[PDB]
Amino acid sequence: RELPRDVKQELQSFVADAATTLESRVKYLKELDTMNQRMKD
Amino acid sequence: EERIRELMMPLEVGENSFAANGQATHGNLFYFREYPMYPGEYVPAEHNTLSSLRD
Amino acid sequence: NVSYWTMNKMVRGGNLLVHRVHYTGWGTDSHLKKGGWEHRWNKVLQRNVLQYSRI
Amino acid sequence: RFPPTPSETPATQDWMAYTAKYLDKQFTISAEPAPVYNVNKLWPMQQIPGKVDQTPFEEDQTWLLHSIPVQQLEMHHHEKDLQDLPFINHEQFPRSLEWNAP
Amino acid sequence: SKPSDNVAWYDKGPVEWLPRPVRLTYDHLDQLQQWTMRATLDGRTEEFNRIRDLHREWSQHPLMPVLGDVEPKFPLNLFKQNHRAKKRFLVRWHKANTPANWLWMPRGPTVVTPLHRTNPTQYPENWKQMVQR
Amino acid sequence: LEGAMHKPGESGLQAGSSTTIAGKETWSQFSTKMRYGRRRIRVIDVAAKMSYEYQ
Amino acid sequence: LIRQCLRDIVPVIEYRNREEPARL
Amino acid sequence: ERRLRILAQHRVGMGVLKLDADKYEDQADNVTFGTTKLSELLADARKAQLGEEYWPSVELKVRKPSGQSKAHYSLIDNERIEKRSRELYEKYRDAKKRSLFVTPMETWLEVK
Amino acid sequence: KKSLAAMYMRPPVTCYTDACEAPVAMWDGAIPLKETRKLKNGVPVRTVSRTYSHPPQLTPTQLSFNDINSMYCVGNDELIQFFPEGLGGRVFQTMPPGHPRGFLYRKETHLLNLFVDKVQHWHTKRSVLSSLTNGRTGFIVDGPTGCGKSALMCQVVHFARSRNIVTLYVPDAKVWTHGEWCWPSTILPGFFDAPDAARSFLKYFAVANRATLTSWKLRCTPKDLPTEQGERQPQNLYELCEWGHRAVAPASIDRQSVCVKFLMDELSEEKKLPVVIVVDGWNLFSHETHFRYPHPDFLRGLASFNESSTDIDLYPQELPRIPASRLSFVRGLNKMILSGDDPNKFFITCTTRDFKPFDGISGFPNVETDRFANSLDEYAPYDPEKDSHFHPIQIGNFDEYEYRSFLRFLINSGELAGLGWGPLWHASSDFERKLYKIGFLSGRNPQGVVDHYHQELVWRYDYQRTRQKQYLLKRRMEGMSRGA
Amino acid sequence: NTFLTSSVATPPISVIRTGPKWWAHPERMVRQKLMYFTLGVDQLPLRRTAVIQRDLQRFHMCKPPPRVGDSTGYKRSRAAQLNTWYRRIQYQEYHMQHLFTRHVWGLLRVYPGNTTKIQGKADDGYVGYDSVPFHRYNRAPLPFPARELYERRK
Amino acid sequence: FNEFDAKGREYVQYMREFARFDPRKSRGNGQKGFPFRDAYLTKMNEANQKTPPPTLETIMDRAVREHHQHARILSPLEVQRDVGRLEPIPSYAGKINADRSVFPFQWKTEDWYEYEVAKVRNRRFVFENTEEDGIRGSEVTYKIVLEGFWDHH
Amino acid sequence: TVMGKPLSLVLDNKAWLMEMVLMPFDEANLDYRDFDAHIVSEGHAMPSIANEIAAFALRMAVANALVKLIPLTRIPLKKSGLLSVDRRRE
Amino acid sequence: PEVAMHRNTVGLLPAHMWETDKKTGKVKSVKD
Amino acid sequence: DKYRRVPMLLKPQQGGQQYFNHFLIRSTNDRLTQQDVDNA
Amino acid sequence: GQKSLMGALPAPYGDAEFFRGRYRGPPVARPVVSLPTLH
Amino acid sequence: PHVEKLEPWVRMAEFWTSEMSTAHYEFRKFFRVIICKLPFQS
Amino acid sequence: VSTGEFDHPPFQFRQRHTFNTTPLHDANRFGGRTAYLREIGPKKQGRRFKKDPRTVQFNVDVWCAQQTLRKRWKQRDWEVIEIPFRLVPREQQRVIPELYTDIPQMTDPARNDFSNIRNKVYDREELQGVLFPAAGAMLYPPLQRVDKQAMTLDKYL
Amino acid sequence: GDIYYDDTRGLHDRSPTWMNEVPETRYDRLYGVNHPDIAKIGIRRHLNVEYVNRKEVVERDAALMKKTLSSGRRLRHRVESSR
Amino acid sequence: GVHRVGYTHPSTLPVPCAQRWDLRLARARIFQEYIEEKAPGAWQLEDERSMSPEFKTFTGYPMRDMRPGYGQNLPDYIMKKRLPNNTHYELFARRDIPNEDNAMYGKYLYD
RNA sequence: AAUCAAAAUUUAUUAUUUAUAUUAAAUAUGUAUGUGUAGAUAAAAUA
Ligand SMILES: Nc1nc2c(ncn2[C@@H]2O[C@H](COP(=O)(O)OP(=O)(O)OP(=O)(O)O)[C@@H](O)[C@H]2O)c(=O)[nH]1
Ligand SMILES: [Mg+2]
Repeated sequence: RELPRDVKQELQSFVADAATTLESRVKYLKELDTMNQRMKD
Repeated sequence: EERIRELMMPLEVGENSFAANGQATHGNLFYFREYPMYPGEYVPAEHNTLSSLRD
Repeated sequence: NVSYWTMNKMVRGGNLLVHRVHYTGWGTDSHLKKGGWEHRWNKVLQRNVLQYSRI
Repeated sequence: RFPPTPSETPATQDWMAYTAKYLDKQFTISAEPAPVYNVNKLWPMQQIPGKVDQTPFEEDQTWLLHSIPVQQLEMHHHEKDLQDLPFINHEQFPRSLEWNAP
Repeated sequence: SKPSDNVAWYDKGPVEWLPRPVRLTYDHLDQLQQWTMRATLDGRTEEFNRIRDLHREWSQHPLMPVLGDVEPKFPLNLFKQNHRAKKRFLVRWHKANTPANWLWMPRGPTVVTPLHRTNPTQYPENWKQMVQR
Repeated sequence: LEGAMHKPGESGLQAGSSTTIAGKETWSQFSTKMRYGRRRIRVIDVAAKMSYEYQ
Repeated sequence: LIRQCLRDIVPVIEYRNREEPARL
Repeated sequence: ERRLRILAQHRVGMGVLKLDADKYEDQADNVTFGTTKLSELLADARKAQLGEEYWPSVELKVRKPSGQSKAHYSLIDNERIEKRSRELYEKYRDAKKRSLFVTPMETWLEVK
Repeated sequence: KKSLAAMYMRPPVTCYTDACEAPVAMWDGAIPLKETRKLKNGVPVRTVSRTYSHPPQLTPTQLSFNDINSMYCVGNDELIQFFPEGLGGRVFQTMPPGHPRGFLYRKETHLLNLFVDKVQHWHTKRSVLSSLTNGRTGFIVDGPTGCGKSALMCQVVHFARSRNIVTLYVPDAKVWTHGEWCWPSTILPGFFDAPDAARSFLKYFAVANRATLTSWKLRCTPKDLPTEQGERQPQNLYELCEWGHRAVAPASIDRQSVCVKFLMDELSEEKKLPVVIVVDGWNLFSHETHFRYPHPDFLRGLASFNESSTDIDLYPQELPRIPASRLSFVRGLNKMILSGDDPNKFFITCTTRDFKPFDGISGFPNVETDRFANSLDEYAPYDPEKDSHFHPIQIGNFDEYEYRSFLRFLINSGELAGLGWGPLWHASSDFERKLYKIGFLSGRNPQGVVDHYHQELVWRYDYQRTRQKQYLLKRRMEGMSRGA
Repeated sequence: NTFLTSSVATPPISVIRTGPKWWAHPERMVRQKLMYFTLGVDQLPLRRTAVIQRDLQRFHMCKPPPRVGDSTGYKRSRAAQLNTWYRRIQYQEYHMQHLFTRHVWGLLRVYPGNTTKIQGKADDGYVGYDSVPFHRYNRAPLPFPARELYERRK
Repeated sequence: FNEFDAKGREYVQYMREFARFDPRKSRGNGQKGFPFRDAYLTKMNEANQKTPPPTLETIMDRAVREHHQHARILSPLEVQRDVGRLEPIPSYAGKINADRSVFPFQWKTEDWYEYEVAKVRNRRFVFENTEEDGIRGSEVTYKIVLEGFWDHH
Repeated sequence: TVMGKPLSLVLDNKAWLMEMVLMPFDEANLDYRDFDAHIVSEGHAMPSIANEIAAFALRMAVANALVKLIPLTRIPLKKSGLLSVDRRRE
Repeated sequence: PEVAMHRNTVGLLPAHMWETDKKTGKVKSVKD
Repeated sequence: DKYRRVPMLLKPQQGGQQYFNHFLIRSTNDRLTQQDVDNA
Repeated sequence: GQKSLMGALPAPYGDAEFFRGRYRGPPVARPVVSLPTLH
Repeated sequence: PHVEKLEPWVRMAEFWTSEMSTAHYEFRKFFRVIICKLPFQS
Repeated sequence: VSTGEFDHPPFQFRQRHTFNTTPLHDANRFGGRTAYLREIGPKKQGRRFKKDPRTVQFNVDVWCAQQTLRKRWKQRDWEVIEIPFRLVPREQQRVIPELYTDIPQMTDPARNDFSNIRNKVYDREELQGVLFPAAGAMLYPPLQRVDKQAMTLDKYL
Repeated sequence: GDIYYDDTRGLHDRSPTWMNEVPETRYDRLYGVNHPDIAKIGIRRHLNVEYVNRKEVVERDAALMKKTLSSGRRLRHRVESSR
Repeated sequence: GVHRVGYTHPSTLPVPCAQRWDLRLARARIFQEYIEEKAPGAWQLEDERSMSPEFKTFTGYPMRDMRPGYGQNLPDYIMKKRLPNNTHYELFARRDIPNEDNAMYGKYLYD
């Protein structure tokens, strides 16, 4: 039997790396901003 | 005692008989040959092919 | 008898005749590969002093 | 040096001197038969004669419990001090390490 | 007093669980040989029977697990970069799994085994009672 | 199971050996009560560090 | 949960502060 | 030859007496000093031709007394030890009626 | 597959050796079972028997010339009766309480058995025994380490005590010389004693030879011995050893000295009863015991340490080492040896080479992994011709016959007693491969044979059973293809 | 025993993951067999551990082949079934070693390390001459000298 | 091909040197007079080695096959291992005598400790200009040690 | 014999190290008692070579000597991988 | 304290050159 | 780890080459024994 | 690999067993033990 | 005359290429000796 | 060949008493001789030498040399007596070179005695005419040597 | 062997060069030996005779040639896509 | 153990022979060998890293003396030490100049 | 393209740190989890 969903999400928030998550999310926001800027012209 | 032990060899996985060879993970890692490796080994030729070539 | 900076400038300038070797090995000296810095230290001691029967 | 050799107790050279002096006062043989020539206890060390000295020990507890100081500061050699350390191994002339002097 | 995870409670067996690393020397084996020699030549057989009882209790063949059973009941894949969390989880998970909680070792008296002798009279120390009758 | 509940006699960093459930808290409850209980600041020594105007 | 709130909002703050490009 | 080998311990090797003179900066003074030291060593080694009191002694590794010789160490003054031991037993059995333990210092071993 | 284990019946238990059988589910494939058909009340009579049987438990009288290089066994009750002292240094490593008590009957064992057989009536065969020993008082057995020295000493103690001969057995000489502590002799001036070894000896020799020591009348023994209230004065030699070893501390410390002195005095006067004296490790009784003499400042007396001209509290020093001839036990032994008025005591002894190794350099011994932690710290060479008054017998390693018989007994009687592979017989190789490999690894040295029999568990590079199971599985698959 | 210091407990999966280094070291596995052979005890879980790790070290340098894909999880679950079967026999020998050694140490009058339990003598963890002056988990002050688990006369 | 490889040519030369070794001919050679450590220290241990005869099982196993079976046991270098080829049966098959002083080399460690220090201390204890035959013997010896930065220079 | 000392004392009576030296005689179907061998150590001299990597080098040396003595011995000994050199350093 | 630390006696102190405390036993003053 | 420097003949370590000729001769002997069984 | 026609030629004189130096193919492997059945 | 081989003098240096990395360069020079043996002094 | 420890364990993180791991300064290591070099706590001249690798390696080299010396001196069952050239036996009437001077000299290759002269040890009982001329009472008894040709138990008689 | 007794020279006599250690046989070749965009003749041929700083000079030349070839193909794509 | 070192004159022996101690004294007269009085007989420790042939750093001469604290304050170390006259330090003092042209001539003379 | 001594650079004092080792009481109740810094590198499937 697998784990329930909420303890799995809280454990993924508890034990994962913070710096890699921060860098990937910030570069994802940057890529979305470049897409929006390319759409605006 | 080797003649008797040849017939009671646990060829299957059982209580005390464990594979542990990586046969589950890798599978068939040890080779085996049915031919004599020339010229290290010698098996005499069968008489049917000998008599056929003779005739 | 220079620093690391001056040695790098004289390597990059081409003034010296030095041979580059792998940075995790012991070069080429058999005593240095054998025992390290202390063994080449003792070998220089053995060449300089201990080969002579003193009088 | 590191062992300060103790005072010479009178009858402790062998078992017959100890037996005659302390244990059995009526022991006829005073000591073991000593030869007419010289016995060299320290071998092959040549020690100054007439001087009380100690032999190298045979048990582990006498080597361990003897008050011998350990190395604390930088060690020194009488010829390997011109060369600074094994990492600043100084060579005056680049002679070969297998150079035999004629 | 800085409480830690190395409590090692002495409750669920004759060995405390999460046990301390123990070490045998050959001096212990020579002392054991002399002790068994003195117990043999003195006639003492009670301690040998206690050792045989512990051997009959704790050394049966463990059962083959059913298909789908694994030893990582919990997924050990989520601890990727938190190494100390993985070590603390491992020591806590093996602290929970006491030797009373194996359940694949047939330890209890309800199981039978044809390998080991169960009665102390079956051992050859008393052979003159069962010689020929 | 063992260690699933928290006995109030046993400390939280250690693990109790008891298997019972009655009179024990779940670990989310222990986490909430440890977040609840820890409101205080340790008393600052005024005399240990002089003022910046004084220095 | 606090680490989850940080992983939610802290990329947005670090994007706005550090690596937001210039506009017009 | 024996006296020359003993007087020049490590300077003789493989049947060849070798002297490395390094004392002075010039090689002429070094060969002068080496010739002087060779002549001094030869003149000291030639004393074995004077008599047998200058012949160097052979160093024999003489063994300790064997177990056959050490077996006689128990029978040293045997009858005297037996005659002493009979009176020591009498002293012990008279001393056993006073205390529980009779020390050999209270029987034969004098301390003061 | 073919088990033949439910049909197997147990043969009737005659001795302790037959009772040492495991349940049939253990050794079913280790020792395989054969079927025979005899002719009784029908032409087929299916009798399932074992291929291997235990070696026969034999009295030393029943051992003969044809039993040379064979294996026999002794009962556990005979082991308790004949050996209350113990066994040799490594003899009991092959006898757990489940295992049979097996012994190999070598050629030298047969020679010493006939020698002890002639000792039992020595006054008729005195010239024969003089020609055997070449006029010496006895035999000293020497060889390399791990040979059959202490095993032969236990064998000749068995031979002597099975024929009702008064036997002195020192099972280990390192409890005397290399003992716990040394005490000066109470009534012997200038002599020393090992008190604990003497108490154990006076206990175990008395309970071993109580049958003949009770008939031993005290000839030269004082009758005014110190005796507590309720105790009887000794009139027998067994009563003398019971007065000696049975006491309360610390009165036993001087009681053992008086008892050893008067026991060695009473032994030296008997010229009609043969007394065999067996010592394991006579080479420790021929040189210095590891005790040293005390410093004379201990017995001199001190007022203070600052101004008394002493250094016992400042620096250690090695005093001259105490020889074995200054011990009262070895004093009585050498008194019986050197005095030629005793044509009655036969010293069938041996040496030990149990010492630690040293090969030019030596670091510190690792405390966890050290096979020589209980070994002797001696390092001294020994020559039995020059250092002993006995006739030397040289025992070497095993030849292939004795090694084959010993390894067959070890493997098959360990699997029969439920101490070997058992159900895991299919993982280890057969007996010919094991004999070849252990003969390589040990060089037929008997202690090396035992050590490599125990180290057979961790053999990594044996591929016999793997190829055999491959061939049998392939033969089964082609047989099923032939059946289809 | 001469190791009387305070120790650090390890999970049994980390011991067996060492393999040939410490857990199935052949010198260590031999002298565990001499303990069982002295007591007249069959070495069956130790022989079960050795036969497994003898074949486990034999193929441990081979690379596993890539699985292209299976419809059902049966050959993957069988490879995981035997894998957790081999851990439980080695868990039994890991308990059989710690059971008999603490039982022999009670017979040979051997004092164990700190916080180590011997079933006959010290039901609690025996502590002697710790750096901490009190008992670490019983919360009791330690007396001087250390606690004697056995009688005196050797 | 040649006869032997690089390490095989080295140890066949060491056997030719020890076959003609004479210690009085090692007068002033230096460390070139040291007579092949392996075979020399083996001879010094003959008081401990004492080459045994073949064992009673070996001489029985052979003599059964020699006499009762009429088929002599031949050495492993006499076995025609190649099926399909007859080998020219080399002459060293059974003629090499088994003596422990010759081979294999087992020595005392104290002699090996004394050999290895004596061989390095007597390195330059050599008399070059000897009154002798050719290339060894001379009257004067000149050695010109050339040094440069490259090995082909 | 390895460096003047017999094999039981060089490798400290360890069966799993001396079985690797026995193995080139085993794979060749040859008796070890019909051969004498002496192994000279040319690498780094240490007071003990009782480890598995030294025993691997010993096995390779004995197998190459058996190949040089009898040439047909190369047919099983190469198949067992005893003549094969791995390149693993520290 | 390496060799002969037990040989230090109570006559070795200059006890008259300081003033000690009677309750604790510590030196409370030093004389110039 | 990455055992790419290790040869392919060392990774399975296929030992036991002496037994194959014996197995083949035993197989031929069993075939002739089966031929003897089928005829009688 | 793919199915081809190699080896399908009639060998002259039928002496394909006496040539002992013939090509023996790639080395096949065999199980040392029969694994338990899946169902 | 004949030429005899002599071991080359090789001395390596361990220095920083920056605490970043360590460079290993070696000074080396090679030797050949020439042995002239004359049966007279000239 | 010896299997004792010679080198010191290197410097790393502070070890704990676990499986396959001993602390860096334990009483089991080197007979407890690391007690001089240990710090019990979990002045710079007394703290820096305990952490230097060359210092602790020199100290364990000194301790291993002491162990080698005491084991070489416990091997000695003899002593060196300076005997003149005339009264010495025939094997020592030659020119014996010094230690590490020449090839290790055989005793007598002509009389089939191939053994080192420096390891030769002579019995005390055979030199009583040389060592003790002044006693004249034969202080040591003659060594009884067994008759090798006598029919004894060793030769099945 | 000896030249006076040599006549048919034995080559490759199974002398194992893998027992002794000569592993550091690394060489640095110039970038773009068979590249169609890099010319065969050039002043970079003078880089073939340089020993002391050989590795760093070869790496710097390879990096510079990779950068100018990447910039050339980038300008090629931009100009051929802009028209 | 603790003993006194003995000496027998050749006039006292029944057969006279030259002893080893007066031979040592003659060698010390010839080669000017310092005889240390306080050298203990128990401290004969060989440099077993170099002297033993079964070690990696084997050189047949003892490269270091087994003595803890053999420092500069001891005068016997000062007597047997090599002086730094015409060592590599003299080459360093006369060669390591910031401009080599001020070592081959004077600059005024060349100009 | 128009200069000059930070730690070019050396030495010392109530004082500023981080480290160096020192360094202890306390069961009346309730209780106390990091990022990193390190050495050689020889286990592996909740996405
Ligand atoms: N049962 C039996 N075991 C034997 C026999 N011979 C040798 N052994 C075995 O060989 C081992 C050696 O026994 P010991 O006599 O003590 O060895 P040793 O020669 O005295 O060796 P050291 O004590 O070092 O001198 C013993 O553990 C026995 O198991 C024999 O004849 N019968
Ligand atoms: Mg013995």
